Amino acid sequence: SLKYRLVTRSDFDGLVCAVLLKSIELIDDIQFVHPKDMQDGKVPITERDIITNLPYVANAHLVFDHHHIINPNAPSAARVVWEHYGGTKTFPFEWVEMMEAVDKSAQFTRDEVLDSTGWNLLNFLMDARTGLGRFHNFRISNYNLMMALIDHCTHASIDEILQLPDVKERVELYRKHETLFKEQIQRCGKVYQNLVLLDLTEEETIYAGNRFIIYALYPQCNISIHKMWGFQKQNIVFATGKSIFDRSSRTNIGELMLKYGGGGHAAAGTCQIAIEDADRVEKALITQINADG
Amino acid sequence: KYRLVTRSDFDGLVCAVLLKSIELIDDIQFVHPKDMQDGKVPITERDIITNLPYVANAHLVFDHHHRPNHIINPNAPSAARVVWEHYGGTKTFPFEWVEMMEAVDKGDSAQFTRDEVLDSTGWNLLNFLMDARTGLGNFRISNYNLMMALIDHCTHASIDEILQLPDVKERVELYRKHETLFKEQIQRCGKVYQNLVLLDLTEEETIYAGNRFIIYALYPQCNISIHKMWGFQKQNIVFATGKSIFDRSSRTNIGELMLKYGGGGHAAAGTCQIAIEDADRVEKALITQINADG
Ligand SMILES: [Mn+2]
Ligand SMILES: [Mn+2]
Repeated sequence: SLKYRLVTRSDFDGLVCAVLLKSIELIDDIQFVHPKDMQDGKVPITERDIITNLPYVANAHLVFDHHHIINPNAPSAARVVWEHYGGTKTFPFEWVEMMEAVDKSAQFTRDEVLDSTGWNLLNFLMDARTGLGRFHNFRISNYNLMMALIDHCTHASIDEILQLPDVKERVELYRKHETLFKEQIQRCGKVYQNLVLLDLTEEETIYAGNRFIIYALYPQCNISIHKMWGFQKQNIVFATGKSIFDRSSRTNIGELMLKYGGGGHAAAGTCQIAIEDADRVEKALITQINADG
Repeated sequence: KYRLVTRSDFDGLVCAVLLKSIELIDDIQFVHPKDMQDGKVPITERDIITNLPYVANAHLVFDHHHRPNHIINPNAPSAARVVWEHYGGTKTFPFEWVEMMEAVDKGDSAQFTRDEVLDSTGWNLLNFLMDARTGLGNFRISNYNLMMALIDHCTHASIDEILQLPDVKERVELYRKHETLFKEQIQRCGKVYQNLVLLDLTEEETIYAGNRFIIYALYPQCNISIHKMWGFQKQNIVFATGKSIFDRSSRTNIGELMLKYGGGGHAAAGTCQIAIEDADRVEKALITQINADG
């Protein structure tokens, strides 16, 4: 009879964790929190709490992490939960594809992220960074959809899940926007050797699309720059990222962005440039990135 | 006849109406100042430019910002007003268009009352509908082509009739619903710190379209605002700071304040992008300094 409250991050790893713990009748409550709120001590944690994918708290019932049951060679916290409770000894065979999807450190194929299907599609359309929620108010909120998906994934297949009204509404918008985003990219993307530059600053609309589309469409580039309007078109934002499909870029992006008052880490960064300087800085970025290879 | 090169804003629309009404133009091209400045726009002697940086080869250049083809009045509140006065005012143009002209003269100076920017009507509504910074743009027709239907219609229909055109009415309905949700989230997510309102939108799933003066109209006791928002793909945090158009008393030089954090702007508006791990420190530092400035 005794059940626990899941405390986790609002992401695909957290959804899958909740699906697994709910399926074995182990949780009856869930609470999505920000990692730094956990680190700062704003989330009260009791011995009736299960924590996944968050920093360790001593008085919790169980803590699953992957960066107290920890496997740092597991690609996700869900995988730790999976293997800890038996895997397919405990869970339906159909969920191996769920586990495959949650485990993707970004080990996707280019094909997988173009016109995505199954669990990958569910993952991308729920991810805040895909931007579905920026671009539309749906029938119900993404928070309330995540909540409802937990129990429905316990007794429905992925193809049925994708047919649910509140999901299929998001699927249709995701499909429409992806098509328009890809034609936008074909109109606005310019290749410079190893770098694809996507100049959006002359487009009326930007479209939602998952964050791997641009890399999948230029498999010969190992780095991208998005050139975009900043807030209320007051300045120009350059966002630079390395390709998950060609990981060979020698640019340290964080250090490069630093020269222009921005930041980031080795594989991703941004900077913000005044309008009268943006052409000069674009040429300089391109020159430097081409020199790096 | 000539080609008009202008911005896709209300000023540009009114300029096209005036020049079309005296049979001076038969094509139009919408561009942003940065493309003119960067030399990306082919300008020829068949072109009339309004409300854009001067480019040398044009037939005429109408400007109101602080040689013989350059018709500049740095004290005019819009380039449409320069056009209006250059071609003779109410002799040349219907005297009934003075209302349209009154509305277009409010834009760059943002000389609005609080009640004009909330639940807007008439020409003010059209202005905010067409302002890219309102954020409205998946409609039947692009904002480009709507601007074209609007140029013709403004030459012969009334503002009330125009707001009932199907392609306009569909934008109006969206604007009204988004403004309702915007005002709700601005009032629930804003926190006043003496002269400043800080609008923390980082936990909203959706940021709704609204004209850029609503926030100041909901916090009339504040002379300055900060929007705290997610940057690109939630990779960092954006702070966008702006002075109020209703209480113009803020003593902060915003552009110089943002410069310390790798951003910039001018005295009255600016932004910066901050690492997630630095956002709490920079938020408090911005508030402290703005509060010390008054
Ligand atoms: Mn993790
Ligand atoms: Mn102007």
